Amino acid sequence: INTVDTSHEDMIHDAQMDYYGTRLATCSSDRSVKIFDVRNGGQILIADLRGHEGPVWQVAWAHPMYGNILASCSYDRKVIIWREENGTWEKSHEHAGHDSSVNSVCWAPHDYGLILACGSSDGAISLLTYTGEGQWEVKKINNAHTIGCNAVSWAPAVVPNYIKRFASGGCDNLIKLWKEEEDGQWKEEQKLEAHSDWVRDVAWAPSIGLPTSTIASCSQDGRVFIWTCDDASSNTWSPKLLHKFNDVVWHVSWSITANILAVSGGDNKVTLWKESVDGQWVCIS
Amino acid sequence: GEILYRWGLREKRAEVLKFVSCPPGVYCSHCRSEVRGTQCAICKGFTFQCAICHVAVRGSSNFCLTCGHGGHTSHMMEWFRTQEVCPTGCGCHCLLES
Amino acid sequence: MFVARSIAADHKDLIHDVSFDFHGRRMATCSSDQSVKVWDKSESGDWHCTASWKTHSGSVWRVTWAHPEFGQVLASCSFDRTAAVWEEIVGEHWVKRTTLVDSRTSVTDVKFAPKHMGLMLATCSADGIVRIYEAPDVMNLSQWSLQHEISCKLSCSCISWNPSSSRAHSPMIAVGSDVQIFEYNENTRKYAKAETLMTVTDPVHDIAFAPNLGRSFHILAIATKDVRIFTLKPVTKFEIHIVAQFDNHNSQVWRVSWNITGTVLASSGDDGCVRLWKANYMDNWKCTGILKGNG
Ligand SMILES: [Zn+2]
Ligand SMILES: [Zn+2]
Ligand SMILES: [Zn+2]
Ligand SMILES: [Zn+2]
Repeated sequence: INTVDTSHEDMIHDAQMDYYGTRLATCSSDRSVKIFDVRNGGQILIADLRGHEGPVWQVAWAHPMYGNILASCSYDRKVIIWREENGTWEKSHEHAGHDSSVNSVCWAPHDYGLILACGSSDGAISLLTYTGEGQWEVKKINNAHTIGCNAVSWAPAVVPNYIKRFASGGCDNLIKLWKEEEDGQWKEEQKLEAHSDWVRDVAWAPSIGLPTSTIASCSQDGRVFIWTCDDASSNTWSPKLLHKFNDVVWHVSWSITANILAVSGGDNKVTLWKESVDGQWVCIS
Repeated sequence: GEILYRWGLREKRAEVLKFVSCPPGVYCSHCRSEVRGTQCAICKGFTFQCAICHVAVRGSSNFCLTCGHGGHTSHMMEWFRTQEVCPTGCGCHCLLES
Repeated sequence: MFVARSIAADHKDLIHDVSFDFHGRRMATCSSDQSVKVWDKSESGDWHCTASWKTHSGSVWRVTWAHPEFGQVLASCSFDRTAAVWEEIVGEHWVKRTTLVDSRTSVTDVKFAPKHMGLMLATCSADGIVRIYEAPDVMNLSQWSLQHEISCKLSCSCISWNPSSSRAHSPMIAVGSDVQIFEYNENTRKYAKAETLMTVTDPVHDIAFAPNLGRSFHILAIATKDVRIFTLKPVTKFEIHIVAQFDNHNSQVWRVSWNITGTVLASSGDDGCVRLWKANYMDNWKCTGILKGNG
């Protein structure tokens, strides 16, 4: 059980490793993004990143497809990408085309390309599609949500030349699905209106081939819903329920084959759920 | 295959992905033109001549993008092992520019 | 000064002709039971056969190999009035690409062409029908086209090519009699009847030119009851001569073959004796070793 002795200033805010499991990333309020290498166990410092306009919330490592890339979504108008080229960590690009403070950064499936979504707390969205010269293509939409929209997640690349989809939510006690049309502008579709107080985590679930596409939700109502769909043609997003824990629920993460839905919240602990044959979700640890 | 890549064992990735059912310039020495392939079209001759054994090659072949002198992969191991000079005497520091 | 040795090659029946490759790796024995045996040479020095098949109807007479620059190509001529090209494709099989039947008699000899003139094959028939065939396409070996032909006016037995690779030279072919020289002119684009040495009324078994190596006079060897080595000095009109008459074979000489350096000539006779002839300090020719057929 390897441990990384924290050395930042303020309380840590996030952690996300690399694809092969070789590096780290530590967003914080100390503005430090100090990356640690964990090869064979131990602490180094390949980068002691600095420079933002506010505390950083969420980082998101991109695919090795396109080289070492890290993203930051500080309480700012900063979306900085840090390319770490020529064997040295360094800044590469920033974009301030959003008035409010972003709270989500979720990379797209690698089959499409290199697309980033980062929705701020204004009710807008953005796609930073890479072009092939060294410039982005940032497009947006004027409105998506009433007051929040702080969580965004992507949908597995399936089907036959691709029909892109992704999920958002966090403002109107709601969650919406955006399927972009053949023109290029994000249309809209149904919105899953079955939540109570204030949602925070809006993640999705990896696909394997089974037509049962699922999606979770963690909120301030204390409830967690594991939606389900028999197919994509019936759209019967039937809300089930797993628990009604007392405190606030913060984050939900899936496993590589969706046999775990680990939940962390205000109780300052980690719970490791898993569903049985009867369909009821039970704890393990 | 995606999981196998993620683990760090990557020959097995190609081995597994081999089973899927659904699908997935060099100058000529005679007419002095750009040839697309191991075989020419005008003279119908060999376009790539090995710069070590002076024999025609059609398989795996390294090269320099700058100086433009290439040969068999094993030959480009055997020469480039120690001495860093083009065996055709063009002065290229091929290992520095390739 | 030659030390004999024996090679562990298993051959059931008799063998007619053996020809080496360019590098010294892979003979092409083909004789007896109408078969072609393309052996090889391992790293340890041992020889292991790695090919076999059945040739045309007539007995296989000669087998010749081709340059490494145009793939692995063979060329055999049998008594069935057919010349076989046996190019290897993809692996350890051999597949045909052409077969010429333009000779009304049995094919007597098949010799390739020098690398500098392209990919040419010359075939000699028993009645004196000698034709030169060119294959300009190199990516395809299934195509052929005749270039030119000459009138032997006799019974051809063996032909030889001039290996000279200089720009200021004219290719030629000399045909045995059982004894002339041609000259492929430039403007006319045809073979000719320039000159012919008249010193041997005996039957001729096999002629063989000597490599150039940059000297200013070519050497020709004629196989007869007496081993003959001659010289030609260009001044076109030549300066034909004769500088050797060694006849210690005590039989009929079988074949004459030349070394890479154009210095040592090997001759074999009908008395089962293989003798090598080398030069001396005063530019004289003397024997330098005799080996028995048994060993
Ligand atoms: Zn060409
Ligand atoms: Zn080579
Ligand atoms: Zn070079
Ligand atoms: Zn080079």
